[PDB]
Amino acid sequence: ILLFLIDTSASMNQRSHLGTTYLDTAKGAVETFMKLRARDPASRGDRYMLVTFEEPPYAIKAGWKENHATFMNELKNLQAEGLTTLGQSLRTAFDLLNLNRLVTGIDNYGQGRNPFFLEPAIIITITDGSKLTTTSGVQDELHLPLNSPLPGSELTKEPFRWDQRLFALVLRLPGTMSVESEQLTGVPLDDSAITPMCEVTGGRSYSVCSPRMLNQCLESLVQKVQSGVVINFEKAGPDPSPVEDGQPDGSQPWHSCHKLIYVRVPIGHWPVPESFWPDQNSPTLPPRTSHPVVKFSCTDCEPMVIDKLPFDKYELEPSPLTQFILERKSPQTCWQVYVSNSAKYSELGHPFGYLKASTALNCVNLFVMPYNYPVLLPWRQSFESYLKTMPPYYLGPLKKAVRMMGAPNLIADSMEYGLSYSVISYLKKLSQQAKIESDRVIGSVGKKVVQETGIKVEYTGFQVALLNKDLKPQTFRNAYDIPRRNLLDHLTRMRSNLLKSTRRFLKGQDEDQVHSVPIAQMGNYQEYLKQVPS
Amino acid sequence: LDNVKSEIIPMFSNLASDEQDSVRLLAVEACVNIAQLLPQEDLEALVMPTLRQAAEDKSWRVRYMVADKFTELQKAVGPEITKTDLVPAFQNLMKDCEAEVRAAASHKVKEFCENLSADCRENVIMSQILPCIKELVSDANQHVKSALASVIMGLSPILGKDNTIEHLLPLFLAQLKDECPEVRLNIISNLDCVNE
Repeated sequence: ILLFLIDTSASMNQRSHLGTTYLDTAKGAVETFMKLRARDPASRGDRYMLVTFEEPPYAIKAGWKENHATFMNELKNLQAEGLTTLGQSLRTAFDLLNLNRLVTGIDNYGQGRNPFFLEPAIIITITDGSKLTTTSGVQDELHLPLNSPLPGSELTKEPFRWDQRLFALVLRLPGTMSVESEQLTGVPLDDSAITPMCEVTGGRSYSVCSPRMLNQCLESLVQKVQSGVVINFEKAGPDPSPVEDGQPDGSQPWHSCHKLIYVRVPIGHWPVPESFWPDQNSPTLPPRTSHPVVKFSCTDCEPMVIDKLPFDKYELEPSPLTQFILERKSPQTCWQVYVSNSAKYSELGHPFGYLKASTALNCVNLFVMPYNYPVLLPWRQSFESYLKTMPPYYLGPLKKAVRMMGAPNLIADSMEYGLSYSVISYLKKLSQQAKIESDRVIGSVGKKVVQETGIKVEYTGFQVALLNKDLKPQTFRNAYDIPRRNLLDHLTRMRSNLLKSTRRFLKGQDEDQVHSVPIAQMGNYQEYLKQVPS
Repeated sequence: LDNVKSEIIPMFSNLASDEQDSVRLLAVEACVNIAQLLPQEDLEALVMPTLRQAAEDKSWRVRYMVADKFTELQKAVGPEITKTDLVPAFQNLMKDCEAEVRAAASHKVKEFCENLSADCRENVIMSQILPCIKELVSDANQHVKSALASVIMGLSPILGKDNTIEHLLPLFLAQLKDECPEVRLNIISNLDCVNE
């Protein structure tokens, strides 16, 4: 799923050095991105959406239940007229991407946080350089407005989601020559108000300066689409305890890269449950975070973990692997990882996995382990006392693995909270109704706005008409659509047309055809008694 | 003669009974060739059953081919053989669902009538050819109508003066004031041969 955000604002009317405006260059770049992505044999399941800088009823051009034909037709007729309302457009796009999330089961907020339930989405937000306006002045903060929150959105406290990356294109093409071609293989950043918003999600922001640089950035962007598993790392709290082959001193601490969870839907178990201590009676649930604040500690702690535990291959995208490569990729050794923010009743973090590398030393495998592996792996009334340290709802998925061996547990203590189940079906129904109402009025514009609003300065109610583009005057049916110049000739033409008594008469003077004239479409409505047997 | 009677007839019978359709395309050519080469005394008992069983096959290709290559057959086998059993073989090629065989039969009947003797020509025309003409004129397909309009304006001198006003004028006026222009272009481009 790819949602292209093209502003089509009035500031996108300035002409480049090639002769076309920035909007035409953006549309051409989108078309070349389409034809480049079509090369990879994986573009048979994705869906394209379009978002412009227009009113909430008119911002979306093609959303759910819209094929490629209507999407291309809407992107073709894009007009650059309006202000640069970036915040409202980003909010509308994020709400559109989060319409079918509370109904299928993604981010249920009650049963862990399953990383194998993915809904990838990439935003391009092709906008102008700077100087965004909000009908009052020029702002320099880019704060997303919060006026009408969706039902069930206060449990994340952030507009974007687990898998929602945000790339940006500014299209800073000069007007005279664009002769800046010193650095060949180098794509700098835009350094604008959208740069922090993009970096928070996990995607960079390109700075287009030349058509060659545009082609380079488009060819570099097609290689950044996969399953979205974005997790945040922190150096705390080990004081860079990497004393293995050298001495530490770094910027590879707050790594917020993605992870490629390739399927073999995705197959996996043992998710990151949450970051708080869930109580048995809690009417209000604390809001989750889109990026989990999980921290790693550099300790050997028996990296050899061999068992019949179901295996996972959530591949990690190499972005800050320099710190690992400095220590020879940690051969035959790993380092634990633990989620912060009160992972248990009374403690600060519980190691639930590690980041052991592969034998090929190519990337990090991201070995996800159970909540507390070094205890259950090595019954004398031990498991009954051990199952009290883990979160309650967490007994859900692990028991499935126990199904591979037997079934000692039951549904006696399989209860998260009596108040968490309530006020959940109503929120899901409200979200479904909102998604249906949004998908219903998605393409039907029905503007019907043509007036001059004649002010005084039949009274207080007059309004002069405006020039209608698609008027289609009926010359043979309506007599008012016949001007004075070609009146007598048109009169004789109408007379001859009425006195001819032909078959299948029409009221159009000369209606040649539409913009498209297909050969197969016209040849299908015919009959040819021939087969060419010879 | 002996070489084609002894060993070529079995080969031809085995090739005519093939389960493929593309072989009949050339089997009918071999048949018309051996019919034109051989004399009269060795047709009514050797080549007739093969062409009869091939002209009524499940496929329409062999039927189209025998409809095309029919003038040579009717001119080589003689008039009597065409009087005995060629009438049903020619009639079954005008009442099919495919328009190709009907158009071919319409195109060929003009010169098929040219090589017909004057002993049973008018009888078979007013008794058998006339119903087929009347049922093919009112067809909905445009190709067969255009073929008829282009081919039927050659049988006027054969029927005579007192036979045009009988049935030729109604069908001519019907094909003239038709809905599609394809049949009108053919019925109006061959109106000089009916002036004499």
